[PDB]
Amino acid sequence: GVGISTGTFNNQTEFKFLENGWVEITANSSRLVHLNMPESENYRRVVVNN
Amino acid sequence: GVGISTGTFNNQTEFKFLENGWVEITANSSRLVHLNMPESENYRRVVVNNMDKTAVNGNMALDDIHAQIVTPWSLVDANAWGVWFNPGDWQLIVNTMSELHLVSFEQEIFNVVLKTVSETKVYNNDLTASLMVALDSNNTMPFTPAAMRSETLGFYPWKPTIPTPWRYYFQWDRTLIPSHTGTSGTPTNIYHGTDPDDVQFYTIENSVPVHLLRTGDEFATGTFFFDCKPCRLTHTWQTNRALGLPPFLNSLPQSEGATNFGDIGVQQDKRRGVTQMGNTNYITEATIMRPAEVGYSAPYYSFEASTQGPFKTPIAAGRADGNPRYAFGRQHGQKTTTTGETPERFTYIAHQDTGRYPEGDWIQNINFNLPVTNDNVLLPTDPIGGKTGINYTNIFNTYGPLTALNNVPPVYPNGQIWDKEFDTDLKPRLHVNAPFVCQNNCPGQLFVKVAPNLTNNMSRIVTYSDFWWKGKLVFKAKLRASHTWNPIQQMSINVDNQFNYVPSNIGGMKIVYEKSQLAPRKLY
Amino acid sequence: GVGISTGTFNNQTEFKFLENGWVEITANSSRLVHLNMPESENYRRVVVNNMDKTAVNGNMALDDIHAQIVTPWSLVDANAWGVWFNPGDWQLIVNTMSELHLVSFEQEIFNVVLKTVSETKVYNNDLTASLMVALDSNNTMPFTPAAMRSETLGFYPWKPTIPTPWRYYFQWDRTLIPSHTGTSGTPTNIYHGTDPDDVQFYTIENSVPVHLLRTGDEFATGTFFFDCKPCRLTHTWQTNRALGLPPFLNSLPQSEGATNFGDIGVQQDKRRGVTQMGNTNYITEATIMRPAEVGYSAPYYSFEASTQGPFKTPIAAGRADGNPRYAFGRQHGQKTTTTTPERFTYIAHQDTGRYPEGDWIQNINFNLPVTNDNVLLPTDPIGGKTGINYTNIFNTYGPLTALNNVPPVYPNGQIWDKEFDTDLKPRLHVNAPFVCQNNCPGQLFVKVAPNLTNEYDPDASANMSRIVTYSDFWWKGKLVFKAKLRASHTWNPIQQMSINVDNQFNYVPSNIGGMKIVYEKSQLAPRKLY
Repeated sequence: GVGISTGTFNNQTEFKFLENGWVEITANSSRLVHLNMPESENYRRVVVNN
Repeated sequence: GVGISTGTFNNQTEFKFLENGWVEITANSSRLVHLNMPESENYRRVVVNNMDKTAVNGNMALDDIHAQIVTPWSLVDANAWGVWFNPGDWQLIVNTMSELHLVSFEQEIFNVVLKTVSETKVYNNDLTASLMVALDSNNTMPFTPAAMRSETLGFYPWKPTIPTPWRYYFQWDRTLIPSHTGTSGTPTNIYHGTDPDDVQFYTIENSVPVHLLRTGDEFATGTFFFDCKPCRLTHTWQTNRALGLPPFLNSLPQSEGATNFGDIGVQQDKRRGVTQMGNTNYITEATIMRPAEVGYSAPYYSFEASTQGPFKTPIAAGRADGNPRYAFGRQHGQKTTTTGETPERFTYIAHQDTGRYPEGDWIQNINFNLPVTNDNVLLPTDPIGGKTGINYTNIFNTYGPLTALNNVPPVYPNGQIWDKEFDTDLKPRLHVNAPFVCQNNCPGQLFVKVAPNLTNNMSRIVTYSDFWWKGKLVFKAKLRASHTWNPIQQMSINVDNQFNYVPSNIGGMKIVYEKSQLAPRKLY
Repeated sequence: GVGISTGTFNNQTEFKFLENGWVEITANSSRLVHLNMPESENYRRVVVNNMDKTAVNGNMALDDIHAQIVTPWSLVDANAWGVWFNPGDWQLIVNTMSELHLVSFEQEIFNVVLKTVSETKVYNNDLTASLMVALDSNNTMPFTPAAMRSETLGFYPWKPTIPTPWRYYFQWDRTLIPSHTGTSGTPTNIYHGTDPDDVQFYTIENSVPVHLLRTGDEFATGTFFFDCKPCRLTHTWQTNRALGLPPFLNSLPQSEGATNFGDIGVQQDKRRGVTQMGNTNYITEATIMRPAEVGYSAPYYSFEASTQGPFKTPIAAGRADGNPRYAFGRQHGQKTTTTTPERFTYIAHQDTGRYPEGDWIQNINFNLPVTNDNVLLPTDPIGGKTGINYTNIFNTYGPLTALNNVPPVYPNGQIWDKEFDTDLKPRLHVNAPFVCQNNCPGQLFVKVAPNLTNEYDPDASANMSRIVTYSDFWWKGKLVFKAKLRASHTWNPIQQMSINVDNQFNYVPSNIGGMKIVYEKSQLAPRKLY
């Protein structure tokens, strides 16, 4: 619903050590992404000519 | 069979990884050991004396009187870091691992060679005579770690080495009434002989096992297992000033720069918090209570006559004083092609902040007026006992129930690895000699001597022996995890120290010293 | 029995026939090896700098400036063709086999004996001290093939041999700005030093386990198993001109004779075919499309510089440039009873070469009797320098190039080589017919142990006092090949290698016991490209 959160922020890096000298690097990353509405809703075809 | 060989020359540190991020480090090390026959085949109690040197009033510290029993046996001692690890291997331990354990240890001797000299000079083998070897398995003999005298086994695999001729202490008593230079009279500085109640001597024949090796035999020690607690390869920076919650800053800086400091808004006498200062309302970061104490002050460099004899008081941590002051020779890291006889020296200035800075300490009286007047405060500038050169920090001691100390850091390549706990009832909290200390027991020394080569001191054929030593010291260590945003300090080759880790054009080599506890640790 | 051999000497070549024309060739080989104790017991970081010879203007190519770690160890390297085959078996192989697989390989050491000298010189045995032997099974150590320097084991089975004193390069940095004789001043020519990031000092003791052999015991290797692609003992002759269907002749010759050439009937602009030239109507053998390109032009005698100084660009093929020149000694095929190296240059049948004096480029317009301004010939000075034409700076390597792997060279040619541990790997190596796909066999390192005197102490700055000592041991190896027998598809005979009147005296020994092994071609028979 509106008031129930739907995930967990996480940015840990976890180093799990396996046998025979291998390391599984679990790189997590999380960002708050801000997004404005588009400038114009139409697909445009624009030529740059300097 | 005499001809067939008896072992394999190995020197590989081998890394085997395990579950949960542990690494089993198997340090194989092995050398050629050379040994000439003893000067005489009998023990000899000896008393050494430098009465002429310490006779001059002022030379307290040069007192070198002692008594020892020169012994035909020679000591093979591998208890030093440089014996087992090369510099790159040491980098791979210190940079990557976080804590270290001792696991197991064995020694074998193999490919025994015995040689005889005849007058030019001619060298001939001798299969009739034999090499004598004895392992104190039960820790009967006194423990004599050769690292403290820089006489352990050679650190370079490709150079042969010799064992130290064994010696151990004989009971002695003496006294000095120390006095400064220019004292009006000679001090009482007389030797007192020996107390017969505490004399000991260690015979071998029917009491201790001994083995005889001809060319073809192999002496193999069993696999000892240690019981030591982990040595930690990280250092703590947090002094008592850097514990607990800092104050909340009401006036934070703006516009950047070095001079734009922060400010605590609330005045000093209006502060909130807790202080162990019953009659003072000022809660400052000096006066604010902390959970405990780290490190401790202790005296240094002054003595007075009493019953205990001469001694050199050890201190657990340092800011020079407290830091160790290693000196050592060509076999143990000095440039092998150097001439002369001066040893190379360094001072291990450890990364720990648990030391003390005496120049900043002070005492002030109980009433605590803030702009303290001269009579009400004791400084290091004050003479104590009238002598200008001594101040109140020289005699001070803040050891109490609240102190917290780290163990001694490991020192590569000259540092001792393990040592034995004392037999007393109240054991010492830590040892300055080595990082690991054996609780119950850890192996007595392996002794070696050449048998008498008599006519088929007592007459003997000029005889000397060479033999390949091998050992395997197993460690268990935990790989580190990155907790901070920022990187840590790591050992690295650079342009300044490039040539320290590579042979010269005429074959010279050296092993410079490297810090052990590089990474920081969260204390509290 | 200590005095009775721990193993048997062998050099006999065993041929065994499998189904479908396969054959297994076991080249058994054994050599007596003489080994003197090292001049020094320590590793030495030696730097060579022939500034005296290089500093003169125009001697840029004579740059020997380098650094290397001189070790107290020595290397037993059997990686050369002459070590394993005599001229008879190589002759039979190259005359009867079409393909050659490198299959397996093993070594062992046997009949080790260790001697010492006393003082006239009196030689004594010492059964108590040890020879030091190590095999780098994991290929930890740098791969240093001795065939390049001609320091492999001797090819003659009956003479003694010595192993090469082993060394490896150590990183240096150097600049040498080129100059010509008559340059206005001294160019920049200095030795920078070494960089800290690239320092690598290996040691045998720390890397590989060292076996301490004595008389009455042995070291033997588990047999290595190769997986290399087959070398081919047949050359391909067809350049691009001889690829595809020829044109049809409307006028076949009416009578036999050298001067009675045939003639194409159709005018060159009116023929039929496919040409890769959009604006040209002439269909000619030079202009007609072919499936791909055979061989490639590359800049010849071009020297390129990097951190470690200038070096020559290798070329995969040749026509005098490109073809390899060897210089070898008495152990490796020089006439033994002679008292400079002996030399040859392998003018192989592989073809895929180029003839630089025949190349040209002309303008895209293709005015057919091409004027001077519209063609650049090999006679034109590039950069005003009359000796350097365009082919010196010309590269035609492209997606359409097709090349053949290098020939084997008997007796001095290397057999195998180590694949580079770079991400992108070369298509071929120009110094071995086989390249190990993941690992080569380990290098066998040998050393006489320190035979000390009673005077030794470590604190002395002087070198340790050692008794004069050497050792003598016999090496053995067993190399297994696999090969395909050829077939007579072609009517006419092929150029088989055989003894003739001129070359007959090279095989037999001289009256004073001297011998030689002459160089022998490998890819004799021809082969289709298409």
